[PDB]
Amino acid sequence: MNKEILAVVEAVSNEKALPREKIFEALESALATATKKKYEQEIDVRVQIDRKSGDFDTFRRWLVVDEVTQPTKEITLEAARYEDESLNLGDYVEDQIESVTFDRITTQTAKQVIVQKVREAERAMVVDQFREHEGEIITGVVKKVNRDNISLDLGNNAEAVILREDMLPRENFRPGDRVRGVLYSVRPEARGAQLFVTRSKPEMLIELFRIEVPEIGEEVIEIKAAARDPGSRAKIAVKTNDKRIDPVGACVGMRGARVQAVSTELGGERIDIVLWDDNPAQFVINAMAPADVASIVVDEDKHTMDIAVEAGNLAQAIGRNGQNVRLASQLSGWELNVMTVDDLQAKHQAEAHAAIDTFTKYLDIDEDFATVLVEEGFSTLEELAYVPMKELLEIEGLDEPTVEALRERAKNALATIAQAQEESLGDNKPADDLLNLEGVDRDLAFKLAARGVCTLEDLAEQGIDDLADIEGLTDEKAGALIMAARNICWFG
Amino acid sequence: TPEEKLLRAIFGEKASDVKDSSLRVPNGVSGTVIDVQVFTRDGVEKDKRA
Amino acid sequence: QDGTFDKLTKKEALMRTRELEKLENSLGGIKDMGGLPDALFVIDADHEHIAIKEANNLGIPVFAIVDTNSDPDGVDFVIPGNDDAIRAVTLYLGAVAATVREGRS
Amino acid sequence: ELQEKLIAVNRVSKTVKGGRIFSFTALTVVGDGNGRVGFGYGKAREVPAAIQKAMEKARRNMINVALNNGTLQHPVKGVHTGSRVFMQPASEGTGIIAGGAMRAVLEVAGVHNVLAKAYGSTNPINVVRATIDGLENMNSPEMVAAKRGKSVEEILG
RNA sequence: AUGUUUCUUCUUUUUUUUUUUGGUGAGAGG
RNA sequence: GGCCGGGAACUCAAAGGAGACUGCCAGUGAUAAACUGGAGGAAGGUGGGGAUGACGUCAAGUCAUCAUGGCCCUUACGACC
RNA sequence: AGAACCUUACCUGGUCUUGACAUCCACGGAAGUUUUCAGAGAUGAGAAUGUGCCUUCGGGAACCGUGAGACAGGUGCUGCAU
Repeated sequence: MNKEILAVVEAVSNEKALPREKIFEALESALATATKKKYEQEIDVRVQIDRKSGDFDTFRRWLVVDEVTQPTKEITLEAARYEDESLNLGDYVEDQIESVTFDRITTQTAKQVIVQKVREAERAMVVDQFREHEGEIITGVVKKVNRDNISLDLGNNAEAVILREDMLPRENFRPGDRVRGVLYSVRPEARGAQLFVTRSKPEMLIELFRIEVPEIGEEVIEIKAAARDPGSRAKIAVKTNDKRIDPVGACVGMRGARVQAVSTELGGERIDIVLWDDNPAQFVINAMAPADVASIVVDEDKHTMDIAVEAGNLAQAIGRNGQNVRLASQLSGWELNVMTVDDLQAKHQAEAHAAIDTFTKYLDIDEDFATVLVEEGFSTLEELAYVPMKELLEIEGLDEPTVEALRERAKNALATIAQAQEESLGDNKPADDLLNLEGVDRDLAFKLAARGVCTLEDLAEQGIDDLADIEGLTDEKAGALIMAARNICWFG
Repeated sequence: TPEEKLLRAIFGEKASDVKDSSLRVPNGVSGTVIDVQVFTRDGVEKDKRA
Repeated sequence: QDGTFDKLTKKEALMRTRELEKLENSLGGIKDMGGLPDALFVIDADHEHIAIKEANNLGIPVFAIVDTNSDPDGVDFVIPGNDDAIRAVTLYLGAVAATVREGRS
Repeated sequence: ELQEKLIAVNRVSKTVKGGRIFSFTALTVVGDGNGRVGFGYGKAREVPAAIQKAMEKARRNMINVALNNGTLQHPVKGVHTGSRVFMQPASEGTGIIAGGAMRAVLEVAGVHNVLAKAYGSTNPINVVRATIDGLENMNSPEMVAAKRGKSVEEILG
């Protein structure tokens, strides 16, 4: 009876590595809840368990509050202090109440609350101790297969979920199968699965390489980037600081044994391993493997790269359904345009001709002088308007007066183009039609017209997604303006 | 069980996994209690309603 | 910082703090380093000659302040300068800290 | 990858008051077959560990030779301490023969056309130091067009 | 101061589970 | 005649532990290590003692504790008094 | 960690050789039990009589004989064969 409470507290404390105090607080709350259910009226109840005897006293608790909203569970501070002057706001006033007999009903409630406390203590501390597993490749047994998810049993009453998007496209699991996956998210939700496991995301590839390649686990080789088409093909970029180690050779292993182990775990996914370079152009050449790159042109302003390949290598460089270029672009972070050497030359000739036509038209220069500007690397009116005067003065045949005149013409051309844009929509079209939409300021009307939204009809045809990049336009404000435009155009 | 050692502690006055049943009576009929008789074998303490 | 005494005798744990502290100052704050760095700065090559030997076998570019008495057989970046000063080495250390201020962004 | 090739095994001892314990000096060579050559020095208390400990230095001792068309460049002297071997040219002679316990070394560089003759004392240990050292100061015609003359094409004719 | 003779050896290939609340008497409804 | 009561103080009897670590003090010594005095204690520097015999040498002895490859007896070298 | 027999493996003499001991093959004796002897004892030469349980009740395990045996036996050697 008495000594049995101590023996239970000691057994549970030792088996679940849990503070005895946390178990008692929870038993007190469990007994209070079981007591509340025996009364027909909603009462407040405090239970106190004696930590030496295991005896327990039950009260009619009266939450000391400033303003009483529930007279059955709350008491004013003035009324509480009439009984005990030591009471403060948030304390409980008690009332001698018959403690509920510990029947198998209270016993079952106590068991449930202990189990719940262990989930928030023993299991929580187990998840904290397994900080590596929360991120590394956990192993689970398939408990249940649904249409949209797979429930994994990790042991110790821990359940994980693999979502349909988190699976490989050709995997078929059965109840009882063992599955590995990366724990990519832990959610403290009051209902549902708390542990989310992925096999499709790039982290699964990185952690499989960490386990299979000791040199990655020892931080001698670093994985800098990973791009993945799950169950089909992946690319990984590897770097090392040790010049004695080949990072690609280490990840491949003897006759490809290491990369084949990772590929086999991923259902036969093809893995390309590329050397990371700090030069973006050299890194993209490496990422394009196995296609040979003939030349690269880098557009830093658009964050794009034009990749020329031999006509025989074009199909290999693009890959099946563009898979090779897409994985290289995701691995580099650059937009990659793959073309033939002949197509790249034709593109550059068309761009040079368009720049010459633009400069001849807007700068009132001859075609010979426009050609010199393009050969010196000027392609836009903005470059000519804003570039440091020293770079324009390095061009053979430009003097300080001619550079000043060229810059003034470029600025006047940009101002005339901007004004012709403002007149095409913003002085007539977006100053009456698009402006009518309640909320459109003149600045927003010109920002809309710069995207080709010149009329109130053009705005009524937009999605929120088409306007999301306009500086100062929130999704809510975009949605309100589109709805105002639709109300006038379609319902006026 | 651990819980059952706490079931033996505080209100173990409730035996073990107790379910103390009164004369919890069955169903099928309504009514209105019109008359109550209490007969006491002599020697037994009469309660307050007797 | 929380236990380390209630698991064995008190006599043992001062040997542990002897083991802790003398491996604290000598392993430094370098426990969270990447293990094999990309460069190593040498102030003087007289008795730290084992480093410039060892830093050369893995192809790692490593620097050197030289004085009159040491040899360039092994170092890469021979920079002159006296190795016996208090503020001047920090003036050298304030100079590289200007570069390391760019060596984070 | 590393294309292993292993050769050497012979006992060495220590002769302590307990006795003489047979350590095992064992040598090998590691290389791609297309330019990267470099070996490691290994010994243990048995045979299979010594060929495994010699591997790690050979990973960090690979030295390139600018393999021109899978052969040499020009006759170079592999003189070292104990062996004075020549590296005689044979431009696609289609014969892969070199010294004893040098032949298995010059399979891992890849070549198919060269002559040799280990001048001096027939030792397997000075070979693997010299047969890289002979290969080291060897340079392809481009590098010795990159320095001499200061006209690359004129030595090329 | 003296202390035979013929006598020592050395490392890289072997290894399946697993278990087939009854009786009697009376009355009544169809 | 602790023999007959009585007693749980006490020797003895037997268990789980408490008790010692250069912990403290001063001189000296490279702020270290450390020797050894001062203190109390049942004991002072691994308190007295035992058990545990490293890698290995004598290719030290034993086939007669037992095991066990060859060898020979197997109407005997085996068996009985 | 104890040499009168024993221990005892050594010696003298007298003895059986499928044997002190083991398992199996055919069949017999049941097993058991006291005592008179040639004899140093061994061994071998004999007389009185007995017979529990299962019974697939055309007989079997626990014990010995006589005959073939495979073997059994080895304190006989090699410690530098382990």
